Amino acid sequence: NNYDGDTVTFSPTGRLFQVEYALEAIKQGSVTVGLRSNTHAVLVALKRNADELSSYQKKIIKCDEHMGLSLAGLAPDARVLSNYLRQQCNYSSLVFNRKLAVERAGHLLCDKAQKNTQSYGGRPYGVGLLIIGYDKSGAHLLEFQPSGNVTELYGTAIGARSQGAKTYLERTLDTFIKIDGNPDELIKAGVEAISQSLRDESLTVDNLSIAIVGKDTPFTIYDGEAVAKYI
Amino acid sequence: MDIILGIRVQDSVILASSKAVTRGISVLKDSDDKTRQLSPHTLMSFAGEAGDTVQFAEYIQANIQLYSIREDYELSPQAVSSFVRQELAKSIRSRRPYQVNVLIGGYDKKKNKPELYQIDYLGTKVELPYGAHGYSGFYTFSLLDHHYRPDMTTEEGLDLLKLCVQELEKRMPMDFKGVIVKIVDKDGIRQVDDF
Amino acid sequence: TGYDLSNSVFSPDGRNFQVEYAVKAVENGTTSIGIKCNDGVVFAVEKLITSKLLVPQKNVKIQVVDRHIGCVYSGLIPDGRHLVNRGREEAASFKKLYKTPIPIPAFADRLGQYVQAHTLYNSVRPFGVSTIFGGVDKNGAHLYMLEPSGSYWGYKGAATGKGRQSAKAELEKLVDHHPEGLSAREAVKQAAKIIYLAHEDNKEKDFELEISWCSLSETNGLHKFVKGDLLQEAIDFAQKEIN
Amino acid sequence: MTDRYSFSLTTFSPSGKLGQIDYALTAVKQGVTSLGIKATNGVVIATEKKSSSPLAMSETLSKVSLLTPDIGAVYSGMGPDYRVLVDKSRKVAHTSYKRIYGEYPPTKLLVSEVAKIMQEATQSGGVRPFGVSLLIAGHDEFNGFSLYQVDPSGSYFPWKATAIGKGSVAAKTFLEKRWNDELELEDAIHIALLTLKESVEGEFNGDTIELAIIGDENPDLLGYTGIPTDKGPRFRKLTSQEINDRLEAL
Amino acid sequence: DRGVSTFSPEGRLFQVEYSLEAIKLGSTAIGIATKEGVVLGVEKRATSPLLESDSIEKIVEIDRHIGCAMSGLTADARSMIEHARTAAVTHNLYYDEDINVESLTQSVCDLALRFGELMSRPFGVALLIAGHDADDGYQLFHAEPSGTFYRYNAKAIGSGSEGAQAELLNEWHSSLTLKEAELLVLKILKQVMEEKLDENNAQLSCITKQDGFKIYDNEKTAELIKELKEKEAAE
Amino acid sequence: GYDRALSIFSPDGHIFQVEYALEAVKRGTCAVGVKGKNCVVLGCERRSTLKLQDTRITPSKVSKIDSHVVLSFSGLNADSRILIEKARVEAQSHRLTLEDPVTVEYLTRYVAGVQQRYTQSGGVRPFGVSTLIAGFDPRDDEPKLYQTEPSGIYSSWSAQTIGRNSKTVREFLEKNYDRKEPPATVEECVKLTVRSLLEVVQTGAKNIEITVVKPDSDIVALSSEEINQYVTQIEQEKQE
Amino acid sequence: GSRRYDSRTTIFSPEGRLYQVEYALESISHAGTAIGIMASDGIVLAAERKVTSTLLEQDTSTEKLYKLNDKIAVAVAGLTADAEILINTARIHAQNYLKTYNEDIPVEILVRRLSDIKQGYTQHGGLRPFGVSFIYAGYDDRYGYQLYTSNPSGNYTGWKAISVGANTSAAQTLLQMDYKDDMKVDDAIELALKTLSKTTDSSALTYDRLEFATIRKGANDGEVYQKIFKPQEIKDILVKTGIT
Amino acid sequence: TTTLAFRFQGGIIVAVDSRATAGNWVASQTVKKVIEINPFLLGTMAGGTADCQFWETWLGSQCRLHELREKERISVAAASKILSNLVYQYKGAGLSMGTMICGYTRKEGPTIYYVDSDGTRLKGDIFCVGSGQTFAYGVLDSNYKWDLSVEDALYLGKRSILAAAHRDAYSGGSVNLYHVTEDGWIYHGNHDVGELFWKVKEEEGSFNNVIG
Ligand SMILES: *[C@@](C)(CO)[C@](*)(O)[C@H](CC(C)C)NC(=O)[C@H](Cc1ccccc1)NC(=O)[C@H](CC(C)C)NC(=O)[C@H](CCc1ccccc1)NC(=O)CN1CCOCC1
Ligand SMILES: [Mg+2]
Repeated sequence: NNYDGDTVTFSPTGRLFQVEYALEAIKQGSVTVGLRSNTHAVLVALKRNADELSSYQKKIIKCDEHMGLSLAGLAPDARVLSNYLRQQCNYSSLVFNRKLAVERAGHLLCDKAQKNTQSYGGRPYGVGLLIIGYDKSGAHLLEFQPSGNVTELYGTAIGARSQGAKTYLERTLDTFIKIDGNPDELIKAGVEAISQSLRDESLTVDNLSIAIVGKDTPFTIYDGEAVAKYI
Repeated sequence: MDIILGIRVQDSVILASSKAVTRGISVLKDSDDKTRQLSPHTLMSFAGEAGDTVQFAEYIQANIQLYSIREDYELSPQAVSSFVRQELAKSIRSRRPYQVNVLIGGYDKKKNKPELYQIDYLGTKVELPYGAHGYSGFYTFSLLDHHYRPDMTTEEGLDLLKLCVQELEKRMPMDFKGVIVKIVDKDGIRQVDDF
Repeated sequence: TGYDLSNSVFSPDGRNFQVEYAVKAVENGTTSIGIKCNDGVVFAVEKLITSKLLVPQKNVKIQVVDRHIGCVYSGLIPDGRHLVNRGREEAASFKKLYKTPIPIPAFADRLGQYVQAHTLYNSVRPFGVSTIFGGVDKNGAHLYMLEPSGSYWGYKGAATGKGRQSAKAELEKLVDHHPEGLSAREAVKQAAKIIYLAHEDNKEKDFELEISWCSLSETNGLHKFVKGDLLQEAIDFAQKEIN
Repeated sequence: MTDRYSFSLTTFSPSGKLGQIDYALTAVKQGVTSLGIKATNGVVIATEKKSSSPLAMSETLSKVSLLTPDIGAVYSGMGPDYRVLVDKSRKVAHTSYKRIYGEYPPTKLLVSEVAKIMQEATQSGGVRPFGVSLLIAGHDEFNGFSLYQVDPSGSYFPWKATAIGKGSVAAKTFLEKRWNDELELEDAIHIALLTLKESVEGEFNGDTIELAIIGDENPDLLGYTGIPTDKGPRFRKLTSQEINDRLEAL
Repeated sequence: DRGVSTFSPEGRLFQVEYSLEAIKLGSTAIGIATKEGVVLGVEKRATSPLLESDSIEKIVEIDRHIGCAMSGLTADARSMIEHARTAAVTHNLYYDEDINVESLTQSVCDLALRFGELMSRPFGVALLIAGHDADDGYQLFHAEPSGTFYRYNAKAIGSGSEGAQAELLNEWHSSLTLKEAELLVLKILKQVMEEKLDENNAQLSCITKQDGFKIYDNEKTAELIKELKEKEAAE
Repeated sequence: GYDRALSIFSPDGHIFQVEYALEAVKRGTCAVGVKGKNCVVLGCERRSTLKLQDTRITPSKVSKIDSHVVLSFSGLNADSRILIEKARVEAQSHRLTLEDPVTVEYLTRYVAGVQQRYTQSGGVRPFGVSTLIAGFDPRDDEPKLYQTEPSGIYSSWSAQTIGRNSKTVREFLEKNYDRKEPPATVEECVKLTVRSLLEVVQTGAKNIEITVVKPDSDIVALSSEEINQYVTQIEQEKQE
Repeated sequence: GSRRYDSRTTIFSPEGRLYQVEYALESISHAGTAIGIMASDGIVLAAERKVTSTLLEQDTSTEKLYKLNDKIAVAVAGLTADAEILINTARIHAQNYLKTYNEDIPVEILVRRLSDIKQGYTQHGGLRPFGVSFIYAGYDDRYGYQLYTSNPSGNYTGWKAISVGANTSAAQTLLQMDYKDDMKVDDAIELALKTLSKTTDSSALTYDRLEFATIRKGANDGEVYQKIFKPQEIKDILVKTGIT
Repeated sequence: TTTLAFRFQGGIIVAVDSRATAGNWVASQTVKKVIEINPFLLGTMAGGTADCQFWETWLGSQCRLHELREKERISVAAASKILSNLVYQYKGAGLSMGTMICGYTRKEGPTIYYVDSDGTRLKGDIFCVGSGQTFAYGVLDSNYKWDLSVEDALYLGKRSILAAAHRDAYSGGSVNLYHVTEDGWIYHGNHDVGELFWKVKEEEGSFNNVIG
């Protein structure tokens, strides 16, 4: 009310309203799902268009051969944060000849987002990110929120109606976690998960967006006729 | 670059400047004009390090032209010479100094008098009846000391100048491919085409 | 009025309302505690399990500074990380210049001054965390607790978060019942019990326990996490006490 | 972080007033009375030493300050503002004059430099004006003796005699009746003590009054001998005893 | 007042949303993409009859293979075009090749959110960027001050945008010839424009692989206007 | 440095500081530009509440940017000097690097760009000035007349006016100027310019300034008597 | 942050006026009147000191009239402290020009640069403008004798006779009445004083409440002299014109 | 290097050799020493290879930006001055370039500008640049007339490079010819000195110093 003019101001109950308003931009964004087994880690994302004449806004971004994310909210902020991740992964490779741990990737994003919430003039990031990756400790899935909070999970979803897919994955936990050495089945589980967030619209060939990374699989993205297999 | 001369007479200033541009064992050009018009009644000849000369001349030209437009008024030769001197005086203590020597010939319309200023690359200014830069002085000064009079006409000055060029063409080691001569007076600047 | 809209502005009372508002954010956060013992310190924290989908053991909240200091906090988790990052830089430069690892009281003031600095200007926000931290140095064991205002003191026991009052009460009993001192291995068990008792103030979601410790004899003066058999032994001790 | 106040905190109001300067002058009005009188052969500046507590040692707090050997200053208003102005004033006398010309600045020019500092606090970003008026007395070879008043705006005026602060309106009237152009220095000290008694309420003695003169050169206060041209400081601070001697024949 | 980079309670940046209102006040611009080329057309909208309309420059070349139309506060577009041209030429210097249309658009959109308390406010102009490259062929992009860009088969921006967009929804198909597209832009511009459409108050342009980006003459457009009127009367 | 964003969007999509700068232009004295077949004429109003003026030394309303281009304005006088200075410097800088004087379009584009920069730069307000820039490109005889405004937009005009009561004189020009046949001579062009100012001015004494620009750096300002003859001639034809 | 306390000194009103400039002019209208009159053989500068006290040192005082160089002087109206900042800048600017061109600075060039400084404070920087109006009186070999005025807006204009500060409306009407072009210095002296005498808010105009200065060619042959009048010289010139 | 370009009745001829050397090591015999800047502008290279190659392609990018901004092809004078002002900024740093900016525009006509790395900029009708410039001058000057035909002018340019290629140890490989007309530049082939020397010797009867 009187305490939402900028990010530097606390409310009387101890809330940061600008950070909460940035969180609201994620809820308006299109749904995206993330899940993983022990061998692989999968991202599924529902893309969104302006109208029938427009293209579908790309949700998934590669960060390295072994890491990438999906987005929900302000796309330009995702481009800034992804580009920062691309540099950090690249710094680790050039200087230490070392693939950047997915956990460190989260710690770095957390600290970058935080600085924007404690200084005058700046604003919080208005996007949420799901980061998947395979490193020296196996598969990983992370959830980033622009408050700074990063969380490691087996599965999750963010965006509009993300609660449906999040409930499904909470039921299916025991099943999909043991889908080892089988990419197509882990995707099928992720596609069925995102389907629990659909209303009036179904998954079409230029609507769906899948990305996978794992033991003997680099981070790759599937679109167009390559996802027709999963409808 | 090399030879630049100047003679102030009763009613005008006359500047002569060599035409040759040499680099290594080749005369690349034999028709080079080593001068810039700073204002309608002010002319500057220049000589020195390659590149620096034209870069400096044009930079001064731009500044004087800028002044003229701003004030709708022509600076006096004395005022222009002082500006040029200060620019060179700044330059000499820079990281890379301009290695350029200039002569400034002008006609002051308020005084109705011709004026000739000699300025070296250090920023050393002197007003003179006749002037030269480089090795040219070593021949011309003693010659002018003898033949120069303060009340000479423009025609007398050109003959005096022919005498200088002849002496240089006889005793100078290098072929400087003759000179371009220009006159500055009450009516402005004009070039003598047959010299 | 309007005295509470800007940081670093004094009210007619002589108070900085923005710092007091930051304390509210700390009170909203999960419970964390610190127990000073014979030859070291013990830290413990409550991790709320929001969902089945959270990977157990893999959302670590306690942080090490240098090789001999542990830090835990309640409130805005990112603000706590920023403070530790600064703590690590402060410790690094101290060791760079003076060779010896940073003493705990020296470290305590480095954080204290930094947090206090964020109450001096309206262009920055106060920290939304109370930090419990400490370790072992040349003079022995020290436990500290730092607050948004920059205020810190040494402690025998410390607690902050939603269940601070329950934990404080339980801590006061240990201090009274053990005047000669508490052992490191005892303090780990007690820490577990106090977190489980403090969980009564946050009992909708069940939780995950996380403990760490520095001890001159048990961990050789270095900060380590409590895992495996020693962790499960501490959990079982706590489970037996609630029933 | 960083000073985000890069804008003026003193601005013109619709009526044409500069609010902060007016309010600074209001602070000066609340301040304790101080005065200055100019004689033929000297200048006197005086003020009441308002003690904050009887446990406080008022000798450690100097309201009258030496700026140069021939220039002194006193004030009315906020003491802390005055103290830093004296520091800056002393330094500017060296940096912008003595280190260039090898001699001390004349009174008028030092005053001009102080005024500049006070004017900038009226226009620069993120600052308030100084809450003081100064009276500066001094001597220099080519101008002789002189007395100047400097206000929070940065304006300065020369005076034969004047007073500033609490009871300045009455004190100025008293000085108009007594001031002539034939006043000797001793006569001016006498009139200064008379004028100050009116505004002071409690104790009136050498311990509650602070008074300094700009008069003859003082070779005994120089600290060395050998150079004929160096004859000593014209600024002298009257002692507690020296004031009480003049209060008997009052 | 309030911060320039402030979020609304709904999760949108106030200044970005307000700049979008400025673009709705701008003159109409339409773009259509075909397999034979991409067509760009704009409403000039002279404020007075004494104003020489040919000096109104709302269609602009970025490179030989990339063109650009604008709508809104058109003065703001100058530095965007300046950046785009530099980006295109710089890439050619570093890689001895044409730059992808998508990569050009992304580079322009990176400027968009570089505002706050960098420039003092967002851009108040939207751009239609049309071009061709060897990889993705003929392309049309809509670049906003939010920092977002969508590819479009067809797109209208400005005051008559929502009406023109609904018309493009019906008329566009994947087999449209270049000539068919030219007429379609003229047809839809004539519908949404205030004053009567002619060669002086409207301007066409296209980009083809063979001939590159070309702004049409007033003589060439005038004939396409005459051809359009005749075809509508013929049934 | 002072950083404040002074020029910002409002809910309805307007930048009020830019729009309020246009109000300053509307307050300024009227200025008019008319281009003929072989010339451009710049007319300017001078308010007569100021007697005891010294017209020798008082800043003239029309300024030379180069020997071939001129700039008149409407709005804040002090603001116009800053734009004129920058334009004059760029004019000499162009001659220095391109070895050719500026075109009128280029000089306008530059001035308009400067104005635009001040509408989205922190710490600054927009220029409260609109300009009329007129001249002839090097080695060209086609007349050029351009207009700029605080927002930064610029455009070419057959004839245009700016300043106070400019909507009245624009109304006059819109019916009195034929695109198919512009003023064929210098006299015709000056007369149409003076006529248009006489719709708004008051007295044709020391209130009107006229400057004529012709090809190849031929610029001259008319004196009182020369202008007064146009005023005397127009009034006698009017009584009909 | 600090946005809360920003007055925004450099913005437009809805009417297209600069608030702070308008308010600075309102400030200046309460300052002591200063008059400049330009004759064919010189220039007069007359100014009224702000309500004087009898114990003010009059002879060693300077409030209104300042020397910029040997050929240019200024009369001030507004905040003295602000004026001195600008005067020292103008004094330096004159010396820079002399150093560069070996010629005394033309009056207008000095006036333009000082006015350009004032303009800057109204467009950028977020600071308050200078609350000062100047009357420039000077000579150069291009235009001869010249009078200018500048104000907080940074706008300057040339004059034959002009007043600034208090009661300019009444003062300008009186000057417009009795001024003519063939006027001499001694006549202009009399006009300047007579005008102040009628427009003053005081009871009677006396020597101690005035500052006076002429710029004549009344030296020996083709050179300009600046005379800043002493107290006794103002007393005499006041008797000589029969005001006291 | 040997590079030349001269002005004549029918436009501009530009001829260069194709040799690159590192000391006495012949590094390449197939180096392109003419840089095509646009259909109407050419740039010749002599001195440091990287310096010339890098900054002349950069010059092309600046010329492209001029015609995008100004909707008009850049003048030869303006193009040459961009390059000369650039190298002047690096004066003393050690750049080594002797270049010639050739082209035709409507306002200028056929124009040649000499630009070198110490900042010299000269307009002129004939220039030879490089280690073998004097050898090229000798043949070119002695046979040059303004009234030369296009056929004869092409041959003289070719024959001058051959003269230098023969005598100068640091010139050779092959001759690259260019003709610049009102319509633009035209490429007139690569001519290997291996075959060209003997062909010219036999047909012309020159080069009697050489064992036939
Ligand atoms: C005639 C043909 C000869 O003068 C021309 O002038 C040609 C101009 C054409 C090629 C554009 N000039 C040269 O061939 C030129 C002469 C030269 C050499 C060195 C400095 C300045 C001028 N040669 C080169 O530029 C060669 C060309 C390469 C070998 C194909 N390059 C070098 O000599 C390089 C880079 C020189 C250099 C310049 C500035 C800083 C560092 C290095 N040097 C080497 O490759 C080193 N060398 C290779 C052989 O192994 C030993 C190390
Ligand atoms: Mg050879």
